[PDB]
Amino acid sequence: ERESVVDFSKRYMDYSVGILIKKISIFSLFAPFDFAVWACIAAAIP
Amino acid sequence: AMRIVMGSWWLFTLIVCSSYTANLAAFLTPVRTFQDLSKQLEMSYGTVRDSAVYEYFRAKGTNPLEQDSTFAELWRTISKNGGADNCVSNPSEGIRKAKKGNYAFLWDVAVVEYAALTDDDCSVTVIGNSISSKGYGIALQHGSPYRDLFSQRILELQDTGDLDVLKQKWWPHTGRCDLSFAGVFCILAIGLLLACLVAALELWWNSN
Amino acid sequence: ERESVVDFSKRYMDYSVGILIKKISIFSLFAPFDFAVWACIAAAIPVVGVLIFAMRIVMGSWWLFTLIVCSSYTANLAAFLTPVRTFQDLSKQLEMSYGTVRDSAVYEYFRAKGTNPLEQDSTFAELWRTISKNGGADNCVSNPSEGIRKAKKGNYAFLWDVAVVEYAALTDDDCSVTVIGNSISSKGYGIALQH
Amino acid sequence: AMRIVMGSWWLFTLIVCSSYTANLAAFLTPVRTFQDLSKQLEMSYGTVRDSAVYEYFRAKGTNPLEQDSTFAELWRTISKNGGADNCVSNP
Amino acid sequence: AMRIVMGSWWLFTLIVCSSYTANLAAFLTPVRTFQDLSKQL
Amino acid sequence: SFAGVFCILAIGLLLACLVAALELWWNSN
Repeated sequence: ERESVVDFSKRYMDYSVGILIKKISIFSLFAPFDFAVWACIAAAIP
Repeated sequence: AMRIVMGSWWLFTLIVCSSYTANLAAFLTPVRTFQDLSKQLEMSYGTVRDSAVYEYFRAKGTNPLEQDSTFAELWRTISKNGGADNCVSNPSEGIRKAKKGNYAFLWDVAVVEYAALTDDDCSVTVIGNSISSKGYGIALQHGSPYRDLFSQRILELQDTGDLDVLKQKWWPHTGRCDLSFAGVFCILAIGLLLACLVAALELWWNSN
Repeated sequence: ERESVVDFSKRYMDYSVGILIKKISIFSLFAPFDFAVWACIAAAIPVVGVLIFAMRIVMGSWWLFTLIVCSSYTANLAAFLTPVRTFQDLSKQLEMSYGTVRDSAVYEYFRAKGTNPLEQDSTFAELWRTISKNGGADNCVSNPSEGIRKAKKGNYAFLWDVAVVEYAALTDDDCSVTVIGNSISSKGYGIALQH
Repeated sequence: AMRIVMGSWWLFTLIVCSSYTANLAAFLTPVRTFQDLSKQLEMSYGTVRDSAVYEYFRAKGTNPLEQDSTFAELWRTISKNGGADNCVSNP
Repeated sequence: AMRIVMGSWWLFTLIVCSSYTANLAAFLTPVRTFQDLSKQL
Repeated sequence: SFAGVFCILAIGLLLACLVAALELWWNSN
């Protein structure tokens, strides 16, 4: 609409939209199976 | 003889111990989305209602004839309740609500450029976007003859890049913030405990 | 220079250039770690192998009956991740010897982008050195005819402005090479007027 | 003596690589898909144009207040050329 | 003669090792009873 | 599931029968 009422200088750049989001070891082995039942294996071989 | 039979039982124990260790370490491949069409499946965005970022892709949400489908999907994702309980008033409201909610805030690139550097904790991340949405302009009244030589001075320094060079100046671009191994170490001190007990038994039986 | 003689008006498009005709291994073993973990494993055993003088060290040897298991998991998944990886223009900036349209603004502007340390994204002085072969006197094209003339055979690339890419790949029956991701805005195509 | 050391403990790693090759292929593994919104992620759906639900799911494609994200995308699946292409005119 | 005799164990084991490693993975990849006929017990 | 069983079955019977034809003939010699 403002084109019809006033003139405009030319581009320096183009508009683009922006997006902001928020920001190997044995821990891999030892999270999904618990350390206590990791220790349970040392009982039957006794 | 029958020494062997019960030892054949501690087999399948360790078979299962092989097996669970084999399996679930594979399954670990929590966000894997880096673009707009990627971040479609990530619930809501955070925006300003009835805004220039809103109404433009609202208008592209009323364009049904092309199969882009990134846009109107997310638009009617946030057009629920007529836009109510989807949006904020100003982007000053969307800072911590994006930080403490399911929103990814959507705005100009250069604003988010500024907003990323202004986090002491630096707990944010911008993702890329290279699109042909709009341009930028500056108004001047009819009969003001300044337009051509203004844009001469625009196209000179943009074709020498100097406008973005000064944008690199007052806004830095190199990033203000930034932008297996355990078991082999684990056996080391265990072996050092071994050699400790060896020298312990060395002086133990030197004394014996 | 064209504005200094005649009036313009706003743009509509972008532009690009290049050369266009047509077009199970060990590495996936190495995908989570590689090339030095295979070296770090080689040091623990000789240390105990000079640590001779009985049962006691071998628990570190039966520790391999646990360690190698970790190695025994770490492969295979790489197949789920997906020849040549043409994935960027910067991936082309490692590939030596490509050229493009001479005697032109695209011949000009990345050598003009090649004169600032502040503007260098480590892509375009590289790219001027990429086209710098044969003194420039044999790297360059001038036509889509020259594009079909100059080979894709050699460490080369796929680029033009998309309207001619959509033209040429349609005239070809292959859809042979993939285009790069690139958005350019310093010049482009608009509509000129008169003062 | 010592060649038989390393060629054996190489064949070790080789057959281990075979074990990976061996188990690997069965694991991506008649159709796994039984309904739309995932059949709408499948190649080549069309149907009879100018039906009643051709109009109704078009109108639900202009219903953002109530939507299950299937019908508007199943709509634009077949709404190409204003609905013209890949839409059949008889049984 | 007897390399055919002693040799079997590992060669045969391959079927088993591939077997349990085959069905290993996809274990992890009212909520099972859905029908009215499912409810009858 | 089931299709790898009879193969290694009858192969295991097969090389068994090859040595079975071998040994009684060499015992006859």
